[PDB]
Amino acid sequence: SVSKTEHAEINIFSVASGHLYERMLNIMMASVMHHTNHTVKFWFIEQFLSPSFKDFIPHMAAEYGFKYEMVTYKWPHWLRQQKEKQREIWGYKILFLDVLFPLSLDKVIFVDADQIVRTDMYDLVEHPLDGAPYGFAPMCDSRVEMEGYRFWKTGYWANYLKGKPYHISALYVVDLQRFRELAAGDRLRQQYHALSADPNSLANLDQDLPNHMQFTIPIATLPQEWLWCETWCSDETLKDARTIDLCNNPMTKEPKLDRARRQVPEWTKYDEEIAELARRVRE
Ligand SMILES: *[C@@H]1O[C@H](CO)[C@@H](O[C@@H]2O[C@H](CO)[C@@H](O[C@@H]3O[C@H](CO)[C@@H](O)[C@H](O)[C@@H]3O)[C@H](O)[C@H]2NC(C)=O)[C@H](O)[C@H]1NC(C)=O
Ligand SMILES: O=c1ccn([C@@H]2O[C@H](COP(=O)(O)OP(=O)(O)O[C@H]3O[C@H](CO)[C@@H](O)[C@H](O)[C@H]3O)[C@@H](O)[C@H]2O)c(=O)[nH]1
Ligand SMILES: Oc1ccc(CN2CCOCC2)c2cccnc12
Ligand SMILES: [Ca+2]
Repeated sequence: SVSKTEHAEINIFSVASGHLYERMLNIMMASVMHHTNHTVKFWFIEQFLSPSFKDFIPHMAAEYGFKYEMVTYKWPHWLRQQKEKQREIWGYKILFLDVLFPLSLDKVIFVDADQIVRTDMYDLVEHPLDGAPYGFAPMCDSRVEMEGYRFWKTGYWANYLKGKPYHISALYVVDLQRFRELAAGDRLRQQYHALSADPNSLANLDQDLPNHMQFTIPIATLPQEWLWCETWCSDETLKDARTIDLCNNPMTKEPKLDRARRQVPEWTKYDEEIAELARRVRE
């Protein structure tokens, strides 16, 4: 149990760029802590964060009882860069899983900055991966009225997948030991570097890459309840949702904070609690 003592029982990493995504990142962290008594450590992709966020994180850590660490990893010069900040951030989620964390960490979970956690994240740590270096929840099929927007159900993806699930990259558990054993980081970087020579390829960089590689870098398909997003998932399955992603709805184009307040009743509770912690530190 070197990993649990040197780090924590639950290790979550996330990426956030912008005050809005940093405001949601604090909410995500509070939601994790309200649903677990296991030790938690949050790991942040440091260079995207504002100076205010990095100043506030020790206050969140002391109030909620978690450890944290800033990871500053530099994009290798050989590896095809991303001009768009959104795509650069996606690259940080999926391309460096073997080099961002210390070798003494055996497991890490990516949880999106805009997520609301309603479960003990140690259940994901304990989830059997059957030898897969990582596990992702599938994209919901349950909201039948959104079938026209499920690009992965027809065209190039339906032919490529051969019936395999097209997984959502909002949440994923990485068994770092197995990822290292399989050199999945080196292989993901190489396939990304070859694929990205075509600027039309990997439209959803962080999502398309592990879905493309799932025949050779296995994905343990997580239970559907691990990731619920209103765009693709039915209202009836929300009560089972372990975590919620505020994923974009191509039909309604509803703003981010509106989706948060409308779908998640405890969202303002976390937002106000974190704002109350900020006014308590300020005075
Ligand atoms: C984190 O740890 C706390 C403290 O152990 C957990 O709270 C405890 O949860 C149990 C299970 O619900 C409670 O026991 C039961 O409580 C009900 C309601 O009073 C009572 O009718 C039953 O007879 C039984 O005693 C326990 O009271 C409660 N303790 C406190 C201080 O709230 C909490 O559930 C843990 N959270 C996680 C995510 O593990
Ligand atoms: O830190 C961030 C993240 C996103 N955005 C912007 O927000 C917009 C929409 O992105 P986002 O809110 O991330 O969309 P989601 O639908 O929530 O993203 C889903 O789909 C992405 C891949 O397409 C995955 O990376 C996510 O985990 C998954 O939730 C874009 O302009 C992003 O550049 C930011 O400004 N800052
Ligand atoms: O490795 C791949 C990369 C990109 C795409 C297409 N993208 C552009 C439109 O949105 C979906 C993702 C693929 C489609 C099918 C199979 N493999 C793919
Ligand atoms: Ca999201």
